[PDB]
Amino acid sequence: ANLRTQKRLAASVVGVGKRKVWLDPNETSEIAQANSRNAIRKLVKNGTIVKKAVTVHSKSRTR
Amino acid sequence: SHRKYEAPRHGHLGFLPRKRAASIRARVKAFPKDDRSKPVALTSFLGYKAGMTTIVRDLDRPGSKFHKREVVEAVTVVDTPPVVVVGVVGYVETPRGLRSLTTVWAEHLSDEVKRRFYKNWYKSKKKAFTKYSAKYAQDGAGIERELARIKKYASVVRVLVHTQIRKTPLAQKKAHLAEIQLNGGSISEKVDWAREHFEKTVAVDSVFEQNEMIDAIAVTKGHGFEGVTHRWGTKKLPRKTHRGLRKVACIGAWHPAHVMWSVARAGQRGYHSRTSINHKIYRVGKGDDEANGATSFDRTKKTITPMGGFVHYGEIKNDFIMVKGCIPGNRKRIVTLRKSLYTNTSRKALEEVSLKWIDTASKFGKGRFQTPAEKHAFMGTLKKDL
Amino acid sequence: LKDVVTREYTINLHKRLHGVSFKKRAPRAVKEIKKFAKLHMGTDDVRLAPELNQAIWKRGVKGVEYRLRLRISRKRNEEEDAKNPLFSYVEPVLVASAKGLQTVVVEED
Amino acid sequence: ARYGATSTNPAKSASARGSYLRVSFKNTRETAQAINGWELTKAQKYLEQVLDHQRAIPFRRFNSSIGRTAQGKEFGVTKARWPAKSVKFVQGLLQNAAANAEAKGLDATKLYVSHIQVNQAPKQRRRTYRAHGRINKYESSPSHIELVVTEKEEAVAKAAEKKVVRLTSRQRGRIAAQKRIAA
RNA sequence: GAAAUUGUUGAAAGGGAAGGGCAUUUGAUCAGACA
RNA sequence: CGUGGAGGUCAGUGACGAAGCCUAGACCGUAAGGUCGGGUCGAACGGCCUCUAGUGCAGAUCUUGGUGGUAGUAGCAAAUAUUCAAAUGAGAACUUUGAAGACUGAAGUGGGGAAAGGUUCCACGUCAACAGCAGUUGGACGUGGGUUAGUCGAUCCUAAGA
RNA sequence: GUGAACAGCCUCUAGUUGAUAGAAUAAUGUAGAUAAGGGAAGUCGGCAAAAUAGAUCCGUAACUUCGGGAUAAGGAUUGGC
Ligand SMILES: [Mg+2]
Ligand SMILES: [Mg+2]
Ligand SMILES: [Mg+2]
Ligand SMILES: [Mg+2]
Ligand SMILES: [Mg+2]
Ligand SMILES: [Mg+2]
Ligand SMILES: [Mg+2]
Ligand SMILES: [Mg+2]
Ligand SMILES: [Mg+2]
Ligand SMILES: [Mg+2]
Ligand SMILES: [Mg+2]
Ligand SMILES: [Mg+2]
Ligand SMILES: [Mg+2]
Ligand SMILES: [Mg+2]
Ligand SMILES: [Mg+2]
Ligand SMILES: [Mg+2]
Ligand SMILES: [Mg+2]
Ligand SMILES: [Mg+2]
Ligand SMILES: [Mg+2]
Ligand SMILES: [Mg+2]
Ligand SMILES: [Mg+2]
Ligand SMILES: [Mg+2]
Ligand SMILES: [Mg+2]
Ligand SMILES: [Mg+2]
Ligand SMILES: [Mg+2]
Ligand SMILES: [Mg+2]
Ligand SMILES: [Mg+2]
Ligand SMILES: [Mg+2]
Ligand SMILES: [Mg+2]
Ligand SMILES: [Mg+2]
Ligand SMILES: [Mg+2]
Ligand SMILES: [Mg+2]
Ligand SMILES: [Mg+2]
Ligand SMILES: [Mg+2]
Ligand SMILES: [Mg+2]
Ligand SMILES: [Mg+2]
Ligand SMILES: [Mg+2]
Ligand SMILES: [Mg+2]
Ligand SMILES: [Mg+2]
Ligand SMILES: [Mg+2]
Ligand SMILES: [Mg+2]
Ligand SMILES: [Mg+2]
Ligand SMILES: [Mg+2]
Ligand SMILES: [Mg+2]
Ligand SMILES: [Mg+2]
Ligand SMILES: [Mg+2]
Ligand SMILES: [Mg+2]
Ligand SMILES: [Mg+2]
Ligand SMILES: [Mg+2]
Ligand SMILES: [Mg+2]
Ligand SMILES: [Mg+2]
Ligand SMILES: [Mg+2]
Ligand SMILES: [Mg+2]
Ligand SMILES: [Mg+2]
Ligand SMILES: [Mg+2]
Ligand SMILES: [Mg+2]
Ligand SMILES: [Mg+2]
Ligand SMILES: [Mg+2]
Ligand SMILES: [Mg+2]
Ligand SMILES: [Mg+2]
Ligand SMILES: [Mg+2]
Ligand SMILES: [Mg+2]
Ligand SMILES: [Mg+2]
Ligand SMILES: [Mg+2]
Ligand SMILES: [Mg+2]
Ligand SMILES: [Mg+2]
Ligand SMILES: [Mg+2]
Ligand SMILES: [Mg+2]
Ligand SMILES: [Mg+2]
Ligand SMILES: [Mg+2]
Ligand SMILES: [Mg+2]
Ligand SMILES: [Mg+2]
Repeated sequence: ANLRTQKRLAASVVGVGKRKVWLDPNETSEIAQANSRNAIRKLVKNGTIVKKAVTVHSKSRTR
Repeated sequence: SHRKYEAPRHGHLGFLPRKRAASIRARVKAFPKDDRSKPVALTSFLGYKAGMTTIVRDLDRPGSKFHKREVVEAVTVVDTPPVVVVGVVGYVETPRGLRSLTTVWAEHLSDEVKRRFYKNWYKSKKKAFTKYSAKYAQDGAGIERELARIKKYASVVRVLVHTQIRKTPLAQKKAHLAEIQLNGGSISEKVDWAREHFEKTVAVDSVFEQNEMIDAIAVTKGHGFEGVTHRWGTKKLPRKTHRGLRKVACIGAWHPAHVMWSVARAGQRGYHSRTSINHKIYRVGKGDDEANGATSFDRTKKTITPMGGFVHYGEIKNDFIMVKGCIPGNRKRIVTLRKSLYTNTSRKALEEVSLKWIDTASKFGKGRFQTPAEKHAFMGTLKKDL
Repeated sequence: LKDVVTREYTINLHKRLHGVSFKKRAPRAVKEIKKFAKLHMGTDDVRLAPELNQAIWKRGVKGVEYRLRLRISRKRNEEEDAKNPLFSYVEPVLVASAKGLQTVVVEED
Repeated sequence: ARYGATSTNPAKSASARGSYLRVSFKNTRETAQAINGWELTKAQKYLEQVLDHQRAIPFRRFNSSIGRTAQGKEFGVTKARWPAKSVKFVQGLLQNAAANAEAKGLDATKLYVSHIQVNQAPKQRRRTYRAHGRINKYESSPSHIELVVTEKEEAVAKAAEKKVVRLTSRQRGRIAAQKRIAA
């Protein structure tokens, strides 16, 4: 099972580096089928791929 | 070409080879000359090295700047529960040297010694001496003629004794068995003594006394494979030298075209047999004696065991020999104390010491207190306590 | 035979990690534990919970806590029959501190 | 076929082969010899242990500057190793022999490995780059492995010749007498 | 389908090389000649 | 004495086995060598009188090819660092996904280009060799897909110079 | 962010987590550190190493092409609130 292509595709469709695309390990069958950008787009739409939050860099001590 | 500058060779060629000893129990190469006029006794004793502490005592040495003044002195303590006598072995003289011709054994043998006769106790059927033990049965006939034969022949007699290792904090559980020459009376009187002491027990006070000069036979601490610098006390080669500098620069001339037996080389260091002599007994302690560690001058009830107990050893709940200074071997090692081979007059030998104070604070750090009582005194109540 | 048990132990990681190189301490911990389970459950197969992993790496490679309170569970094995029918799962127990607990049995049902 | 020299009864043996195998010839030579003549079943359990590091393979030829282990005591040896890839190739061929043996219809309980022979398959070249611009051969030493399993059979009975005796006139006259004399 | 070189099997020897010469013991092997 | 080739001869040997090769089997010769048996083999070959020469190897730091001992030995130690689980697969230290621990720290291990390469890009399949452990992974192997301009370049102009 | 700073050191975005692996920690090494008292006695030679260092204030000789020599030398100070 090999989802790098989908993870790369995930990063581009969403607008975010691969360091922040989440490929749901339990939906691993459904994901592999997603060969196109349109297919990934649906998979993002319904939570099968999610954006993953930015690591905080807080300015509170700088303030 | 010729040295350049003369300097003494590094290290002693009388302690070669510098290999690992053939056993932990160093051998007694020699016993004291026999004087058959005196009573029968052992001429050596088995123990275990516990540890070290400090002593304070006045000094009796006319002429010395320290005559009649206190000195502080290091001492070792070896755990010394009674040894148990289970055999006699009788040697005869031959033009090929001393040869053993029989051994007579006790009827009953402690599991401890039996354990020594084995390499897998737990799995064994423990059948050792079970047929020998029978020999006693029939009136005695066969055991007798063996004692008898020792008496008829035999130029020297040794006993077979072993340690009561269970009376000791050690884990090691398998005891130590060894031959001690008997040096009291006539050959017959010797074996009689042995026979009488079968399964019977002997204590240090029956072989050592206060202020006696004794030797110690033991195997030296081990260190594994050692480069030439620390093993022979060779010069460190200069910092600038390539391919390393704890070395000998020249391993020999060009002829003899062979490395010679007399140059220093990397190799095993320690775990050697040594027979080190002239250790004065400063104390012969008794195990059933609180105020082991106490003195005429001290008086506090306390035993020699330091607070927290002898580091890496344990407690000392038996008789001990306390010997001035240090001794070959290390904490927990079997160790033979031996009667000296000569009658020293030394003045240093002959001095009759009398301890004033035995240190008894923790060796496990900067000990500030002799006893838990003293420690309570000085500190007061703690958040634990009453 | 088998047995199927769950107990909760505390393991002294400190004396086991003593000396170990800094880049090897959290990794040594993983191994050291595995070895600890096997010594208790007699079981070669030893699995560590992903949460137990986190517990261990919780302060980076060289910052492993001196004591971990674990729960070891000897379980039966299923599928494609392994060498041995038995295996241990290890997991972290959520405890205020891992200091002061002797070892206990967990009545399982 | 055409294996190496065997002395065995082909009707009661089965055989197996692998050729050109990327296992070390030296290593699997040593591991083939720890098996030679063994009861098939004792041998298979044996290799299994080797892999567990519980018994070792005694290195007796290709072994200078090998390590040492207590696990060679059993074979009177100080150098022994645990050649994993070798073991798994040999026990692979062993399994094959068994299967062939089962097909021939042979009592699987009498099976011992009667022939086991590795020698050298053609080498295989890669190259390493050395200092100062140079190249060196960097080469695989693969092996051919062959073994034969036979069923143990007891006895051998007797029979051979009869040694025809030849006595001179004086030799058969003393004999003629000896008995005419006594018994 | 030689040789170097290698695996197995069989036989033999081997106290810091091995191989060689004259000679015989021992073992293995073999030709001839007899009527 | 022995080899390649030539004239003559023995109406020579031979698929019912020529030649070659193997053989601590036999026999002739002081020797160069010659003869036979047995095994292997498969298409040609030899005695005698002569003719002829690219005609005989242990060496030439000889030529080319092959092979050893060295040796399962030196080694595979620079660039801080890895870990738990699941999934997949005959097979997982090394593939994918999730978790964790880190790193590069915008003078980047980020995002693009010039020279140079030339398909390495991308998909699917996929491990014999290759990636100095491995391999289910790959810049590898197999089969395919892919590079869209009135405005971006070239094209035009002139420079040293040709 | 600290700081004079495109320095070093930590971080966000993006990207990596690739460099055979396991077990031990003998000698001798490579690379990194420390040593009582003495202080160059070592050595061809202080080689190597150690010492010094930022900023503010004070103080600064010979000599000079009057521009320097000069951070000469020598001192004090420095956090938090
Ligand atoms: Mg002189
Ligand atoms: Mg020995
Ligand atoms: Mg006798
Ligand atoms: Mg050292
Ligand atoms: Mg010295
Ligand atoms: Mg010394
Ligand atoms: Mg020297
Ligand atoms: Mg140099
Ligand atoms: Mg101490
Ligand atoms: Mg350490
Ligand atoms: Mg073949
Ligand atoms: Mg060899
Ligand atoms: Mg060899
Ligand atoms: Mg070795
Ligand atoms: Mg080596
Ligand atoms: Mg050697
Ligand atoms: Mg050996
Ligand atoms: Mg190289
Ligand atoms: Mg180059
Ligand atoms: Mg007669
Ligand atoms: Mg062919
Ligand atoms: Mg022979
Ligand atoms: Mg001869
Ligand atoms: Mg001729
Ligand atoms: Mg010719
Ligand atoms: Mg020619
Ligand atoms: Mg031959
Ligand atoms: Mg003939
Ligand atoms: Mg023929
Ligand atoms: Mg032929
Ligand atoms: Mg043909
Ligand atoms: Mg002619
Ligand atoms: Mg020529
Ligand atoms: Mg020649
Ligand atoms: Mg030649
Ligand atoms: Mg030559
Ligand atoms: Mg010549
Ligand atoms: Mg040549
Ligand atoms: Mg060559
Ligand atoms: Mg190998
Ligand atoms: Mg190596
Ligand atoms: Mg190297
Ligand atoms: Mg890895
Ligand atoms: Mg970080
Ligand atoms: Mg960082
Ligand atoms: Mg920077
Ligand atoms: Mg990179
Ligand atoms: Mg690009
Ligand atoms: Mg290119
Ligand atoms: Mg690609
Ligand atoms: Mg492959
Ligand atoms: Mg490649
Ligand atoms: Mg590889
Ligand atoms: Mg491979
Ligand atoms: Mg292609
Ligand atoms: Mg293509
Ligand atoms: Mg334009
Ligand atoms: Mg145009
Ligand atoms: Mg990149
Ligand atoms: Mg490398
Ligand atoms: Mg390693
Ligand atoms: Mg100093
Ligand atoms: Mg000074
Ligand atoms: Mg000087
Ligand atoms: Mg000076
Ligand atoms: Mg000097
Ligand atoms: Mg000079
Ligand atoms: Mg000088
Ligand atoms: Mg310098
Ligand atoms: Mg300093
Ligand atoms: Mg100046
Ligand atoms: Mg202030």
